[PDB]
Amino acid sequence: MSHLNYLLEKIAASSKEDFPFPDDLESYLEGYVPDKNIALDTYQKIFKISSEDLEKVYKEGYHAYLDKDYAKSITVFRWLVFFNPFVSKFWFSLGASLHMSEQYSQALHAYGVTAVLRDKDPYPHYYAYICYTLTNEHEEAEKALEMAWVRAQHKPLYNELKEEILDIRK
Amino acid sequence: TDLADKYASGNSEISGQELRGLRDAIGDDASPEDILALVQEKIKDPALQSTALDYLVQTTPPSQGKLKEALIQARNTHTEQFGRTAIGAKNILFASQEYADQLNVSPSGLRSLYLEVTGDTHTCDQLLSMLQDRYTYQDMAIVSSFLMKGMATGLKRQGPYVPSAQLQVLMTETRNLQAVLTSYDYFESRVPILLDSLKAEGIQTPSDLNFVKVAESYHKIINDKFPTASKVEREVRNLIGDDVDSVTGVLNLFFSALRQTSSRLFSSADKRQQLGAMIANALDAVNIN
Ligand code: NA
Repeated sequence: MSHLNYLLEKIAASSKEDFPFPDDLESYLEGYVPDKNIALDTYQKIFKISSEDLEKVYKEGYHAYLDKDYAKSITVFRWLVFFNPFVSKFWFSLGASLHMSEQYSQALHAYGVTAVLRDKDPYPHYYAYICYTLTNEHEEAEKALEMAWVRAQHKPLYNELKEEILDIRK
Repeated sequence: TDLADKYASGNSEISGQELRGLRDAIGDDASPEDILALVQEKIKDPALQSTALDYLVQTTPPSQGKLKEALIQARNTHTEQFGRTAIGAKNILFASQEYADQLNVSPSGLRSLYLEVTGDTHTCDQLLSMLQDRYTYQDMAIVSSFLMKGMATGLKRQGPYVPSAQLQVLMTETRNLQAVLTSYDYFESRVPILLDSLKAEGIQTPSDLNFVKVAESYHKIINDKFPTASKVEREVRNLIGDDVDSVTGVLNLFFSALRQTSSRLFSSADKRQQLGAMIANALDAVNIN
């Protein structure tokens, strides 16, 4: 049994509900941009889930992603985002999984949230550029490319990306 | 021991003595009509009648061949006449007894409810209104679990009476009911605490104010897909009046409810977050700056 299923059953058992969660996490998360300034406890906090527990679940989703089982990874990452939507790598891995599944519209949203949670990182913007390109084209690709560019240049950490953007622009 | 005892062993609504008594009252030359008449006479509940008939058919030895044939026909007529009232109820017999043991209600009362609930389309609200007249709120949780257990059983059997797709929708609605119940449970505990607090500082609260009213306001606010601080504040003022400590108290109660009530109550993360913001904004507007 996966640790995720262990947690859900653990939570469900200690409630007066058969299933104390939304049925459709996809619909539940649509258009959602986590606001760090809203003084609300996360469901990780509410359900007393340790960060170590979420990490175990993250690896499970990550493992599924590496096995090209994107459907399974998407399921897992949505749960993680449900429990703690302020962890940027949860959204990023969710975005990547949707990207590989060619669910670009939702992949774009996840990338966008990752950007908000992780302002210094150019890569969420770059993958947004790729996806916007894949819609042929919303014309949001160039705007996202520039945002990646600003964050990519001047820093040695993001040089590989800086080279690519230069290579793109010609 | 004997077959009658085996039927009755785990069944709290009938005894082996009563089953044998029915058996002994039926002669070898009894017609299907005679059999059925004796069954209704000695057994009141159709589900137990159906159970007794199963026993009579099974226990009847080779020497009484004619009787066995009559019993099989009689059981078939019974099943045809009562239908789901007999078979559907019988299939949740033991579940109804185990759950009724935790309530001040009869097992047959629960089976009647289950039949009514699953006998037609029902939304979350309709389920709530249904339970509200019949049960206390604390009992509703156990009752809701009984309903879920019964419907889960109905999914396995795939019976002819209620379609699979309907049970699925029914379970979804019942899950929504259980989410709604968490609010009533939350406010039933906390509202008297708020009232005692307000009374302790000499603040009078409206007599028409109770945890049910507060819970309905909470759900009214949650079901508002475009929440504003103004609308939230107005709803609270309509609820408890214009005293600043009273209004603040309810607002804090609503805000606390966002982490104490079921996540299923919210159809989107965005609105839950936005509602938290608006309650926070309402608190600021209300207090003296
Ligand atoms: Na018994």
